[PDB]
Amino acid sequence: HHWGYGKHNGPEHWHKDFPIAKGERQSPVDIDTHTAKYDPSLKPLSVSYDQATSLRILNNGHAFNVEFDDSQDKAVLKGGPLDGTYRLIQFHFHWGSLDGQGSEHTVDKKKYAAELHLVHWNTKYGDFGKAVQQPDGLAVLGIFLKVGSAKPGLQKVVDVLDSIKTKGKSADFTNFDPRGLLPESLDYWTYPGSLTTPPLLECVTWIVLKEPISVSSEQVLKFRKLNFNGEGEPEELMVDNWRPAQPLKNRQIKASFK
Ligand SMILES: O=C(Cc1nnn[nH]1)Nc1ccccc1
Ligand SMILES: [Zn+2]
Repeated sequence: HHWGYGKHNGPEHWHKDFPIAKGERQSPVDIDTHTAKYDPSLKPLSVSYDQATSLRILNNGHAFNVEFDDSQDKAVLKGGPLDGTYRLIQFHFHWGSLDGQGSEHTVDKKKYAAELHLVHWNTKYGDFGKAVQQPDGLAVLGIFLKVGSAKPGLQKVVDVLDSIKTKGKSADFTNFDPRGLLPESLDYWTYPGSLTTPPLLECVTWIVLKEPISVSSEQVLKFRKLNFNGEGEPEELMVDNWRPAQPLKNRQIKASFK
């Protein structure tokens, strides 16, 4: 009886195994655009993905992760609200059964069709496992997806999903350039939060881009053909793998833009 996104094991149940689910800095949250304050002291974000080395794509039963070589400072996030250097370890998405839901963060209660998370860890803690134990251990860059025009840089991802249909399957996924997943603008909102899956650790500086990327209906349809289940088990389509908005509590969302 492991955690997931079904009626019997979904987000409303997670607190039983992970009591931090009811903590003071849980993610995601609704971004109230009229309450978020422009902070003129934030910096431009520095996304340095020229030297990124993707390795593999894995269906973990919750989502699919595109994994990077994080054994040196190749693909790093710096600047914005961050102090020091955060190394890209993986990206993944959360998405819906239909285009009216799927994102984890919301914007004035609007849900996007999906949300991309590029997960990075603070190199001052030496490894990812040590970083998740610290309040400034991770930086997650979140990007909303809307359905419209195709995203050319997403198609290599879409076209490998047939090969990782079920839980525990992986495929070689070298030479993928994550720069092709970014919008034009790096304007962002930031706040202190958590991982949005168990273990829900309160170790993330969230950086959520204002500008969504457009993907095609055909692209997201292929996401929705993945399976939560393992090979040969009853089919459970991998859809609605998002945690809803959590209480903001004693937190301020800051905007990089006026
Ligand atoms: O990547 C996620 C999902 C997520 N968290 N925050 N946004 N997405 N979780 C996770 C990563 C490493 C180890 C344990 C859990
Ligand atoms: Zn995520």
